[PDB]
Amino acid sequence: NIFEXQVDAQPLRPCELQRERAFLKREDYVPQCAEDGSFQTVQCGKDGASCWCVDADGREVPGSRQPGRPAACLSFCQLQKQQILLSSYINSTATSYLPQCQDSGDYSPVQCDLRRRQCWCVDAEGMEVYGTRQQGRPARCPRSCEIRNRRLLHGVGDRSPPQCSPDGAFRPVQCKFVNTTDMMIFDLVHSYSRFPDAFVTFSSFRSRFPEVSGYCYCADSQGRELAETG
Amino acid sequence: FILVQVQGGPLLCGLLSSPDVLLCHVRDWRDPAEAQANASCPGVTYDQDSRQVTLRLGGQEIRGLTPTSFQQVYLWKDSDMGSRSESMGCRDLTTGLFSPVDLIQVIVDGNVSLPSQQHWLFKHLFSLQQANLWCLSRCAGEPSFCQLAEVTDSEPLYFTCTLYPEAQVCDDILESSPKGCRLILPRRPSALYRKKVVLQDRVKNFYNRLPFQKLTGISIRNKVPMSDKSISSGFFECERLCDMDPCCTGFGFLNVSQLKGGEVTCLTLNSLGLQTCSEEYGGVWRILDCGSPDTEVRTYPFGWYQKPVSPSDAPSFCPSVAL
Amino acid sequence: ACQRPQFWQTLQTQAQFQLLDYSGLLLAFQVFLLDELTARGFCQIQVKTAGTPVSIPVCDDSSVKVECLSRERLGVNITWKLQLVDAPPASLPDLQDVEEALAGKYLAGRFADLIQSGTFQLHLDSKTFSADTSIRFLQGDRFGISPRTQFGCLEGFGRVVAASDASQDALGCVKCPEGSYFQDEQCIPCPAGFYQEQAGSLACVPCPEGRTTVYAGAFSQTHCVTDCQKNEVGLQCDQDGQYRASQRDRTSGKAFCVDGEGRRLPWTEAEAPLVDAQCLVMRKFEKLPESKVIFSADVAVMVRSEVPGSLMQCLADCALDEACGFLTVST
Ligand SMILES: *[C@@H]1O[C@H](CO)[C@@H](O[C@@H]2O[C@H](CO)[C@@H](O[C@@H]3O[C@H](CO)[C@@H](O)[C@H](O)[C@@H]3O)[C@H](O)[C@H]2NC(C)=O)[C@H](O)[C@H]1NC(C)=O
Ligand SMILES: *[C@@H]1O[C@H](CO)[C@@H](O[C@@H]2O[C@H](CO)[C@@H](O)[C@H](O)[C@H]2NC(C)=O)[C@H](O)[C@H]1NC(C)=O
Ligand SMILES: *[C@@H]1O[C@H](CO)[C@@H](O[C@@H]2O[C@H](CO)[C@@H](O)[C@H](O)[C@H]2NC(C)=O)[C@H](O)[C@H]1NC(C)=O
Ligand SMILES: *[C@@H]1O[C@H](CO)[C@@H](O)[C@H](O)[C@H]1NC(C)=O
Repeated sequence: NIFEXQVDAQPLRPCELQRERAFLKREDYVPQCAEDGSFQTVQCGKDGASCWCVDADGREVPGSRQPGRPAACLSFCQLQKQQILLSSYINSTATSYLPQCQDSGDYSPVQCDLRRRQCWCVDAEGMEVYGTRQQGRPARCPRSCEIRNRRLLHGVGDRSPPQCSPDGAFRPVQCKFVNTTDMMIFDLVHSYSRFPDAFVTFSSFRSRFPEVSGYCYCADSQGRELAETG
Repeated sequence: FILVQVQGGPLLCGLLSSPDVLLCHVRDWRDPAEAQANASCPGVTYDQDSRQVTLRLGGQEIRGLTPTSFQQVYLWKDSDMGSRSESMGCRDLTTGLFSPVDLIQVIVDGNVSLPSQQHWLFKHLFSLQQANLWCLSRCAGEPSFCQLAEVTDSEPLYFTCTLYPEAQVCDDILESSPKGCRLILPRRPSALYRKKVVLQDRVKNFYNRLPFQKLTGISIRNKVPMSDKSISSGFFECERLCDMDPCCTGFGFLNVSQLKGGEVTCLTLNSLGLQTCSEEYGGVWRILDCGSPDTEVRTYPFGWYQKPVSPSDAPSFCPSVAL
Repeated sequence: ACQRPQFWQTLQTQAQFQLLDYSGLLLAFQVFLLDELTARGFCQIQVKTAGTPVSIPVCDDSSVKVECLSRERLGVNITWKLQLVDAPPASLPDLQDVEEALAGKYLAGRFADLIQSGTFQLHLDSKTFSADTSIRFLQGDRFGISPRTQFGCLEGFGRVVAASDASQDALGCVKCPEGSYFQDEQCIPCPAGFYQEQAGSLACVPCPEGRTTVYAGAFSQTHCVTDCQKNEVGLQCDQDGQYRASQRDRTSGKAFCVDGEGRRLPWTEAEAPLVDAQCLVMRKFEKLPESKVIFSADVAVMVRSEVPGSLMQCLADCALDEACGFLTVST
């Protein structure tokens, strides 16, 4: 479970919103969500008597409902390929892009148009990472923690850069600073750039920022704070 | 008169009377991949569309009967064009995008390599007001090539409207101001107008920070001070300035004059030169250039940034740069 | 041509089953069937290693081919191609171990049971396409009841050993050389006017528009040649591969000038050597046959310039007159 410190709007994905609303209304079907917040491709029912497959939006794929767990469900990358191809047959469209899926079923990190002319990087949900479209395969697709850090420099979110692993993923332990006076997140990106000498020791840090305390927590794969670990 | 010989086809011989704008010059950067539908400059088009090559010269389109090679116009220089009796049986929202350039900043070296697109607007129907508006409107219609538009009236029959890409040339000194940057144009322009840079909302490239801290033999395109901004805002602007330059291969976001306290600076580059002094290597044994104390390029988010590596090269009009 | 042979690089098995309208685009069903095969794990080999199991991909976009045989019964071809560079040498030591992993209980035996059962159906907009219980295996033009493997080469490598006698010779793959491109298991020489410089390529780079190649199988940029350089009649050429304006005959020292094309202009053949600069001016004139000339009264330019010490010189005077339209020369 995730619950961030300062944010007013929690970064909950649609499955996690529909799961919480259903558990509250004591419905007999409560959506099952993956660790990253996506719908699991197999959705069970009350006691698992009936189970079906779903698409990326949680909509049941017709003909899949079954007593017992379905033997195989198409991934969201593969289910998008079907809807594009049927669309052209149903509604004439000269396709320019068909998703490329890894053999595990997830989206390939690099996605190319059918002319192999333009390519871009997608996230784990098939969504284009902005600024990655170019001619030919991108040499190195940025990872989630690196993307979060760049968007922070463009004015998105708070001013505390998350700590990244060498591969570009989030480190499991995330640490930020809190200004205890106004109870706000300490502006780390600007303070570090203007006062790099204040970060040599904790003696020099608390001399310059005497009201600032540390706040660390466990983060999930998307960098979101796990509930009640701060 | 116009003379046209499509390759191994019929030969056209058009006569001209009171033309308004001669438009395509043999030495003009033409867009390598430009749709023939969008009034492509060379009139010939649709070669064998249905085995017929249409010619849209003048204002009149030849049917297309053609089974290119030579195409020229000729002009009677000492013409009576402007002073001719009519009985002889003859026949503002864009000016705000530009800003005049102080002609003094221009250096005139006739030998410079600068691609251009020339036009002749004839004076018998063009006033200097209209010529300045025709020239500016045409520059704003070529958003991939034209950064500068100059107008000249040093000729008796026509105004000259030549469009340039960015003409600024800088030295490789890491400094916050553009004082070693000059405009080099082949001729003195009567009026020189620069399209105002407009920053898009989003960045178009995901720039990669170089691991190297020292660059040798760089080529700078522009120097912009950023000390009146937050570090986050300055980085965001530096990214979008290199986005707007088709010849930019990367930028530097750094403190210069660090011995006097440092000044936040954006340097757009069209060549990164020799990249040395990586933080990952040279730990026990360093031989290359390192340790420049008047520059701060280490602290996040300072650094040298590269536009993502693509096998598609820069536009052909971009200046050639070599170590 | 002569290159180093290499070992067989790929292994291949093919099976056929039937899916139970026409005159339509079936290539959609090729993607749909591959997705269903991928979903149930028939496009990977899983090797029971000690710790982490490696996965060998055995499919591509060409793996599934469908043909329409009769109404309500489609014909499906499935082809598993293993690249030997992906087979882990620690888990599958011998090439026999690789064959049995591709044609045994983990890939092909596990797929024959699924088809023979009756539990393979494809979900397509609430419609169901269940598969017939019959499955057949290619065995070298004779569809048998047991899978046989077939050796092959990688993308850029041409076959030099026939498929049948792959059991006899192990070196069956050669990389396409510098003069060549790859298509369809063969290495084909760059055609005339095209050149390739790097081996194992898929196409031939065309020569620059002003140049071509004298023969096929060109293997460098310099092999693209102009019309002058190819010329064999002895005409000398300047740099940049353009015809030298001034020429001298092979048999005699007699000197003549040629046009932009190699056409040898007559009436410029003179005993005195002509410098190229002398031919440039004469190249800009044309000599009129008598049929185009009329002898009658007209007016002559009165130029009284320093009289020479000369047709070559006389033409040059007209070449800078800007009023001279033409001239005549006496004997
Ligand atoms: C890059 O250059 C900028 C601008 O020169 C540097 O920012 C400046 O940093 C200094 C010291 O870190 C700030 O000076 C003052 O320091 C006293 C301590 O005696 C302190 O009491 C003041 O509140 C103030 O911080 C100066 O304000 C600051 N200027 C701006 C515009 O932020 C920056 O440090 C340089 N970056 C690096 C990595 O060297
Ligand atoms: C922590 O937050 C407090 C706000 O309560 C900051 O103190 C304020 O600083 C501004 C200047 O930016 C002054 O105008 C206010 O009067 C201050 N308020 C109080 C109550 O003193 C403080 O600067 C913050 N600390 C850091 C390190 O950011
Ligand atoms: C499915 O596979 C079979 C067997 O490889 C193909 O049948 C062969 O087709 C080729 C080309 O038409 C012939 O030269 C062979 O003689 C055929 N062999 C047999 C045993 O019939 C068939 O064409 C494939 N179908 C598709 C759609 O690719
Ligand atoms: C530029 O080149 C021209 C001719 O090539 C020459 O006349 C002129 O002197 C040159 N300019 C210099 C050398 O500054």
